[PDB]
Amino acid sequence: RMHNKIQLLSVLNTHLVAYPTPMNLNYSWNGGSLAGMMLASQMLTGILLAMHYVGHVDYAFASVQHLMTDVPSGMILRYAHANGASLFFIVVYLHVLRGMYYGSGAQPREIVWISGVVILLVMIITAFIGYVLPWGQMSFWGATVITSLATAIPVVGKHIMYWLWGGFSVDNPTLNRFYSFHYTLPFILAGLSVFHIAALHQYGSTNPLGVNSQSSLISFGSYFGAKDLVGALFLALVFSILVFFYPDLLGHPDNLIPANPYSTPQHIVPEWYFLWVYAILRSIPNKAMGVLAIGLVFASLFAMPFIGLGGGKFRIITEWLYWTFLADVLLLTWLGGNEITPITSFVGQCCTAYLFFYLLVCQPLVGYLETQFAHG
Amino acid sequence: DANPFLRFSNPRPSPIDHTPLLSTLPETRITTLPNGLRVATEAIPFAETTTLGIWINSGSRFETDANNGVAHFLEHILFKGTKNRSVKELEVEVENMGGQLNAYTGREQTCYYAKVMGKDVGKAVNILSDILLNSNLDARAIDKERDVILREMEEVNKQTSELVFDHLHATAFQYSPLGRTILGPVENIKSINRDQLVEYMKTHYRGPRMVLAAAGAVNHDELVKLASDAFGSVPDEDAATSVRSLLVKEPSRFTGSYVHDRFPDASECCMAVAFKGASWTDPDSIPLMVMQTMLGGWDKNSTVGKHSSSALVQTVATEGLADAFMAFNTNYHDTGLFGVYGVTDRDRSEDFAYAIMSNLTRMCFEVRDADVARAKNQLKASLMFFQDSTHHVAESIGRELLVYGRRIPKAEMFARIDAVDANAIRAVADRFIYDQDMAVASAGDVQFVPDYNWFRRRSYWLRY
Amino acid sequence: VMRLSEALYQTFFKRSTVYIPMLLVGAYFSNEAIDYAVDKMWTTRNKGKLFSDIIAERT
Amino acid sequence: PIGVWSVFQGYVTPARLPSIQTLTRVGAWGGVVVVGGLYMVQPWDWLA
Amino acid sequence: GGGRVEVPLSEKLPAVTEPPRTSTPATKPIVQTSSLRSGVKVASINTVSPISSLVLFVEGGAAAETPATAGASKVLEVAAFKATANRSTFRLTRELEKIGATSFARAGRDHVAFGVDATRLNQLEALEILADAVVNARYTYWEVRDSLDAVKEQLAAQLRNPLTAVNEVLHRTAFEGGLGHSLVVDPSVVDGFTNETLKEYVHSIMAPSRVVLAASGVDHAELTALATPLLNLHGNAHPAPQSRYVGGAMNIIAPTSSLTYVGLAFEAKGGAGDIKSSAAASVVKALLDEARPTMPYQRKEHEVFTSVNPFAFAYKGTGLVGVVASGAPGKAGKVVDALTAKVQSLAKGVTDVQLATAKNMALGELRASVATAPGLAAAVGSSVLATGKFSANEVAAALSGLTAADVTSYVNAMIKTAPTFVTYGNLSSLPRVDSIAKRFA
Amino acid sequence: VKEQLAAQLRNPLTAVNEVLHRTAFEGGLGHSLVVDPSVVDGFTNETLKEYVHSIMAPSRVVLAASGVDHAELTALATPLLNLHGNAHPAPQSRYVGGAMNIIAPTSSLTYVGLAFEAKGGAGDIKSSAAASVVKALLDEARPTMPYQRKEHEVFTSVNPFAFAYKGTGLVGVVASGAPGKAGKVVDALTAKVQ
Ligand code: HEC
Ligand code: HEC
Ligand SMILES: COC1=C(OC)C(=O)C(C/C=C(\C)CC/C=C(/C)CC/C=C(\C)CC/C=C(\C)CCC=C(C)C)=C(C)C1=O
Ligand SMILES: COC1=C(OC)C(=O)C(C/C=C(\C)CC/C=C(\C)CC/C=C(\C)CC/C=C(/C)CCC=C(C)C)=C(C)C1=O
Ligand SMILES: [Zn+2]
Repeated sequence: RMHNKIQLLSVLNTHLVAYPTPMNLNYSWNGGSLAGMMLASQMLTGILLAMHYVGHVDYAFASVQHLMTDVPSGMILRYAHANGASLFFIVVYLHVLRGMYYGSGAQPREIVWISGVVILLVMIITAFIGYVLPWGQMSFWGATVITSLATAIPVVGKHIMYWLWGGFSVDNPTLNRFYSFHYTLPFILAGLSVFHIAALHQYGSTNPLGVNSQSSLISFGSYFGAKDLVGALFLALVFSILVFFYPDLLGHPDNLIPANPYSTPQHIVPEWYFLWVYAILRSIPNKAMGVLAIGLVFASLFAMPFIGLGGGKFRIITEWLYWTFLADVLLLTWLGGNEITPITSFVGQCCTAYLFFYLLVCQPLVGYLETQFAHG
Repeated sequence: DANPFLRFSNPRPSPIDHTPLLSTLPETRITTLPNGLRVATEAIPFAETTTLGIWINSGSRFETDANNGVAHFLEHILFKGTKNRSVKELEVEVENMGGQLNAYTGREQTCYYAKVMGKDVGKAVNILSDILLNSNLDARAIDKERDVILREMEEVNKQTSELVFDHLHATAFQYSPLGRTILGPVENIKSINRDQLVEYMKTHYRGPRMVLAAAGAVNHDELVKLASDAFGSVPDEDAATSVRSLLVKEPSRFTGSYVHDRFPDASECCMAVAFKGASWTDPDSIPLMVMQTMLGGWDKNSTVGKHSSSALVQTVATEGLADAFMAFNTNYHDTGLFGVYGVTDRDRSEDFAYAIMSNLTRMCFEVRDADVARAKNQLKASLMFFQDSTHHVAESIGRELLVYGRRIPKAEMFARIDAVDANAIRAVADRFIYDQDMAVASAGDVQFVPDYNWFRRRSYWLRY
Repeated sequence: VMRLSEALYQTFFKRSTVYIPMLLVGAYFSNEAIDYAVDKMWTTRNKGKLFSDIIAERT
Repeated sequence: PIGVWSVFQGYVTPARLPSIQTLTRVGAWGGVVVVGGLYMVQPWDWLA
Repeated sequence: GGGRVEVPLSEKLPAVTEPPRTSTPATKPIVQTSSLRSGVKVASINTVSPISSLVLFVEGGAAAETPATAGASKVLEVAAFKATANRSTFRLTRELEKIGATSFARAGRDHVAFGVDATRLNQLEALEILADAVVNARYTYWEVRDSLDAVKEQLAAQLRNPLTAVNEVLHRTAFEGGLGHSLVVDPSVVDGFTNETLKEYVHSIMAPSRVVLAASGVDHAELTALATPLLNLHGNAHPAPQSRYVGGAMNIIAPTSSLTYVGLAFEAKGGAGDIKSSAAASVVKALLDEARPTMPYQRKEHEVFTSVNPFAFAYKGTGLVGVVASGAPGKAGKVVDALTAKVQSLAKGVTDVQLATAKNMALGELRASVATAPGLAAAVGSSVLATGKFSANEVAAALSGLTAADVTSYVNAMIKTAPTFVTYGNLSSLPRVDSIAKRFA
Repeated sequence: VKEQLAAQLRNPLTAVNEVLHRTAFEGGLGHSLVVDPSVVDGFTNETLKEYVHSIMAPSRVVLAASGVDHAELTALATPLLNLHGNAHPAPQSRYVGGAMNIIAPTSSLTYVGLAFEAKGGAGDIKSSAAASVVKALLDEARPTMPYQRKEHEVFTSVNPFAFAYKGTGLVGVVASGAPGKAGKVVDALTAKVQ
C-alpha cells in the first residue's frame, strides 16, 4: 500500500480514512467537527485581522474603524470574527450538553471529558481578553469589573490585581499585554484539541443506544465525511445570515463608544455566552463566595466522570432530569442580562442551588437508583 | 451457612501458638571426643530408618587458585575403592545394608551420609570411616573421571539456575574466596592429580571441623563407642590454622555489579537480583527468613497463583510475567545473599525486573500485620515439616553444629521467630535494601534486560 | 576512598521531604555568598568612580 | 465505575485504604510547598 | 529495635521450657479402623510426629473412565481444591496458606486420592478443608475451561519420558477391562472436555462404600466423632469393569527417539490381596535391579543396556511384575536376548547372597515408603481401599521369611504364563514376534 | 517440505503403507519414504548435495521420452548427459514379513493392513500379471457408478495394492473399520484370501 511506506500517510489513513466508527451515530455527533471548523475559522479570521489592528490606546478604535471602512473585505473579516466567537460557543455548548445527556465522560473516556473541560476554560479566557481588544466602553468596563475581583483572596489581593493591570487601573499596559495573550492562547487551544481527539481514538465513540458497538463499525472517511459536510453547510448558512444580515444583533451598542474611564455606562453586561457565570456571581451577595461558587461549578465539572452515573435513554429518570437542568442553565443565561432586583436575586439563588443539586446529588444518587432498578 | 462444613476455619490470618508441639519433640545429645569431633544424635522413638553421616566445615571457599575444584573432584574419586574394600566389595556391602551413600559439596560445607535401616548403624559407620580415612585415590580412576568432567565442561552441561547463581556469586564476591565456583576451572581439572587430593584432605578434614550426625533409630552411647573406635584417629587442628583464622585472613567482599551471559538463539531468560544479606550469626537472619517467606515463590503448573497471599506471587501469576520464580536467602559464615531468582523470556524480562524491584523496596515503607503473621505461621509450619524426615533432622544437626556452634533448641527458635513484627521487617528491609547496591546476573536471551543504572535507580523512591 | 557519613545520610538525605528544604536553605546562602563576593570585587575595583562615592565625598 | 461506584459496591474497606504512615509520608509534602513558596517570595519576618 | 542477641549465644530469660516433656507411649502404635454409619471406612494410625496427614481415597482412576469421559482423572488432579458450595477458590486457597498446609490430588490406575498435610495443631482445619473440597465441589465451567490448558502441557511433558509411554502401552497390552485404559492420555483426548464430563465422571466414581478416610498422627475416636457429620455420603456404585490378564505383544513408532525401549512383563497372581505373592514379586523386582545407584558417580557398564527399570504393580485381584530395558537402536534384538537370558537365569536359581540382597532392598523400600507421615497415610489408605486392612508388619514378615526355593518356584510359575512384550522407538531392527515369545516356552 | 509431510501423514493409508514397507522388508526397501517432519529439522544443502552425489552415476540414469524422434533425441542428448560418477552399491532387499502396530489416540477408524511378497519383482512378467489380477480380485468395493451404495458389515473402506520393485514386491489389502470392530475386520480379511 502507498500509505504503508510513508509514516505521515499511515497516521492520516489510520485516524481519518479507515477509523472504525459506530454506524448508528445521529446528527448530534457532529458537534466536535463543527467546533474544530469554528476554531480554524477564528484562527484564520484573526490572523487576517491582526494585519490591520494596532494594540495601543488612542489607536485601537481608529484601527478597527479603518479596518471596517477602508480595508478591502475588512468588514466581512471583522463581522465574521465577531460572530464566529458566538457560533463557536453555541457549538461547544451543544457538544457539552450532548456529553451531559449521554454520560459520555464515563469509563473509559474520563481523559476526554477532562481535556474538554480544560479546553472550555481556555476558550472562556481567550474570548474575554479578545473582547477587551476593540477598546470600547463595554470592553474597558468589563475588563475593569472582572479583573478587579482578585480583591476577594485575603492578603494577596490588590498585589495580584496591580500586577495584572501593569499599573493602578486598566490602561495601555493591560491592553498591550491582552493583545499578546489573546494572540497566543488559540494555539494552545489547537494543541489541546489535537490531544483531545487523540484521547478519544483510544477507545472510540459512544452510540445513541448506549451499548457496546464493537460488532457494528464502519469506516470514518467515506461515511462520516459527507455527514459532517451537511452539518457544516447548515452552520455556514447560519454564519452567513449572521454576518451579512444581522451583524450587530448579538453584540452591545455601548461597545461602539470609545472607552472613557471617568464615565460608566448604565448597564454593564458581558457577551451572552458569559451570562450564566455572571448570573451565578451576581446572585450571591458576597464576592469571595461568588468566586468560590464559580470555582465549584468547574470543580464539579471535572469530577463528573467519577461521580456521574446514568446515560441517555433506557435510564429515564436522569433523562427527564436533564431537561430541568437545561431549563435551569437557560434561565441563568436569561437572568444575567437583567438588572439586580430582589426577585431576580431570589430566582438566581434558587437556580444556582438547583444547578449544584443536579450536578452533585442527582447524578450520583439517582444514577445509582437507576442501576439498582435496572440490574439489581 | 453449612453447620459442619463452615466451623473451625476462616481466611483471616491470625498468629498461632506452636508451644504445645514442643512437648513431644526429641532431644539432641552431643558428645565431644578428645579428637575434637562432635557426635550428635536425635532418637525418634519408633523410627525404623536412620540417616547418619559426616558434616565438614570445608569446601570451595577454603581452596586456593591452584587447586580450585579439588573438593568436588573428591566426591568423584572417594567412592571408587578404598585400601580395605574394592569397588565391588563396597557395592555389595552397601547393597546388603539396603541403603544408599550420598555426598554434597558446597562452598563452605561438605557432607557424606548414608540412609540405612536401624539394624545397619555400625556397618554404615564402618563404611563411612573406611571411605573417609583409607581411600585409594588411584591415578587410573582420576584419569577415568577427568575426561568425563572435561566432556561435560566442553558441552556446557549445566543447569540454567546453577549457571546464573555461579555468575551471581562470581560478580557479587569479586576478589574474595566466595566468588569461586565449586566445580573449578577447566585448567585445574586438566592438571589434577592424587597429591592435591591428599593435601586437601590432610589440611582440612580434621577433628574440630567434623560432626558425625545421626537421626532416626540410633542410640547415643553406641554411636559414641563406634565413633571412638572408627573416627578416633583423625588429626587434631592447630590453633593457628582454625576456621576462624582462615575467615579473618581472607574475608568476603561485596561489590555492586552486573553480568549477563548472552546466547544468540536461546528461548528462556533466567535472571537473579540479590542484595548483600546477613551472615549465619547475625540476629537479623530470622527477619530475613520471614521476609523470604513473605516474598514466596511460584511456578506456572499451579493454578491458584492469583489467590496467593504474597503480592509478588499475585502480580507475577496474574500478569504472567514469569514461568517460575523463587525468593532466596543464602547465608554464609561472614556474609549472605537475599533476593529473587526467576525464569522468563525476553519480552517479559523488564516487567518482571520492575515487579521484583518494586516489591523489594515496598517492604521498607508499607508492611501490614496480616502478612507478617501469615509468614510466621508458614515458616514455623515449614520448620515442622523438616522434623518429619530424619534426613532433614540429621542435616540440620550437622549444619547447626558447624555454623552456629551449638544445637539451637526448638523453643528458642519459635521464640526468636515470634519476636518478629512489622516494625522489625521495616527496619531490616531499611538496613539491607533501601538505597543500597545490588548484584544482577542473567543468562540466555538477555538483550532486553535493563542495565545496572535502571536497577540502581529503583532501589529508592523519590516520592517520600 | 572518601565516603559520605552514615549518620549524616540518615538525617538530610534519606527522605526527599527533608532533602528539599535543606536544598532551599543552601541555595539561599549560596546566592548570598555569590552576591557578596561579586559586589565586593566590583566596588573595590571601581572605587572613586561610582555615584555613591561622590555623594559620601560631599558629606 | 471509578469513584462513587467503588464505594457503593463495598470495594473501599478499612483495608485497601492508605495506612497512617502512608498518609504521614504524603502529609509531609505540605511543608515542602510552604518552604518552596517562602523561598520563592521571601517575605522575611512577615509573621505578624 | 528488634532482637540483637546473636544466635551463637542463647536467648535470654524470655526463652522458657514451659511445656514439659510428655512421656512416650509404651508400644509402637497400631492401626485402628472402623466404619461410619454412612458406610465410609475410616482408618487411622497414631504417630509421634508433629505432622498430621489426612488423605481421602476414592475408587476410580483410569479404570472407571468411559470413552466419553476419557482423561477425566488427569483433569480432576488439576481441578480439585477449588470453589465449593461453602467457599470460593480464593477462600480455600487463603485458608490453606494461612496454616501453612499443602494439598494434592493424585490419580492412580484404580483410584483417585485427595490429601491435605498440616501440623498437629491444625488437624481440624485440614479435615474440614479436605472434606469440603471433596464432597461439596462445584466444578464451575470457567475454572475447568481455564485449567484444561495446564492439563494439556502437564500431559505433554509427562509423555516426553519414554518409560511413561511404555508403561501405558504395557498396561493396555497386558489387560482387557478397566486396567487396560490409559491414564496418561494424549493431550488431544481432552480437547473437547467440559465441566459436565468431569461432573459425570465424579458422579460415577463417588459412593459411600468406595471412599476411605485415612489419617496419620490423629486420634481415632476424635476423628470418627468429628468426621461423622462431614462424610455422610449418598450415591450409587457405578459398575466396575473388572480386568483380566491375557498377555500379547504390541509396538510403538517414535520418530525422534534417540534410543529404543523394550518392555517385558508377567502377571503377579493374586494381586495386592495376597501378601506372599506381592512379597515374592517385590523380591523379583529387586532381583532384576541390575544397576541400582547406591553411590554417587558410579559407572556400572553393561554390554548392551543403557538403562534397566523393573517394577511390580499390585492391583486388586491381579498384578503386573516385569522389567523395561533400553538400548541402542541397532542392538534391539540383543536387548531382547539379554532380557530373556536374565529372566531365564533367574528361573535357573538364585544363590543365597542375591536372595539376601534382594530381601534387604525390598525391606528398605517398604520401610522408606512409610517413613514420613504423608507416605504412611497414603500407604494406609491404599491398603485399606484395596484390601480392607493395613498389613505392613505382615508384609515385612513375608519378605523376611522368604526362601530361595520359593522364589525359584515363583519365577518358574511366572515363565510358564504368557508374557507381555512392548517395544518403542524408530524401530529399524527387530526379531520376528513369533520367536520373541518362544524363549520362555 | 515439513507442512507437505504433515499433510501426507494425516492420511492413515500413507502411514500404514510406510509401516508395511518397513515391516515386510530388510534393506533399502524398508526405509521410510514419507518421513516425519521432525526428521528434516537439522537439514542443510550439504546433506542434499551428499545424497545427490550418492545417487548420481551414468549407469543409474534413464532418459525417457514420449513423442519425439529417437535419433534426434540421441544426437541432442549426446553433449548434455556427460555424467561422471561412481556406481554406489545397492542395498538389496529381501522379504521377511512380521507384525507391527502404530498408535493414533484420536483416530476414529482402525486400519488393518495385510500384504504378501510378489516374488520375482518387475522382471517377471507373469508374476507381475498375476499380482495385478489378485489386486483386482481383492478390490471388493470399487465404485464404478455415481452415488453407489455398497455396504459391508465390517469394512468401512477397502484398498488393495500391488507393488513391483527390482527383484521383489508386495501385493495385499488395507481395510479400515470401527475401533470396536477390528477383530472382525481381521477375520474377514483373513477369510477372503482362502
Ligand atoms: C466539557 C466537555 C467537552 C468540550 C468543551 C469539548 N469536547 Fe469534544 N468531546 C467530549 C466528549 C466527552 C466526547 C466523546 C463523546 C462520545 O463519544 O460520546 C467528545 C468528542 C469529540 C469529537 C468526536 C466527534 C464528536 O463530536 O463526538 C470531536 C471531533 C471533538 N470532541 C472535538 C472537540 C473540539 C474541537 C472542541 C473545542 C474546541 C471540543 N471537542 C470541546 C467533550 C468535550
Ligand atoms: C474563542 C474565541 C476566539 C478565538 C479562538 C479567537 N478570537 Fe479574536 N477575538 C474574539 C472576540 C470575541 C473578539 C472581539 C471582537 C469584537 O467584538 O470586535 C476578538 C477580537 C480580536 C482582535 C481585535 C480586532 C477586532 O476586530 O476586535 C484581533 C486582532 C483578534 N481577535 C485576533 C485573533 C487571533 C489572531 C486569533 C487566533 C490565532 C483569534 N483572534 C482567535 C474571540 C476569539
Ligand atoms: C461585563 O463584565 C464582564 C465581562 O466583560 C465583558 C466578562 O467577560 C465576564 C465573563 C468572565 C468570566 C466569567 C471570568 C473569565 C475567566 C478568568 C480566569 C478571568 C480572566 C483572567 C485574566 C485576564 C488574567 C490574566 C491572564 C491572561 C490574560 C492569560 C493567562 C495565560 C494563560 C492561561 C496561558 C463577566 C462575568 C462580566 O461580568
Ligand atoms: C465520532 O466520530 C467522529 C466524528 O464525528 C462524525 C468526527 O467528526 C471526528 C473528527 C473530525 C475531524 C477531524 C474533521 C473536522 C475538522 C477539524 C477538527 C479541523 C478543521 C480544519 C479545516 C476545515 C481545514 C484547516 C486547514 C488548514 C490548512 C490548517 C492546517 C495547518 C497547516 C497544515 C500548517 C472524529 C475523529 C470522529 O471520530
Ligand atoms: Zn563439581
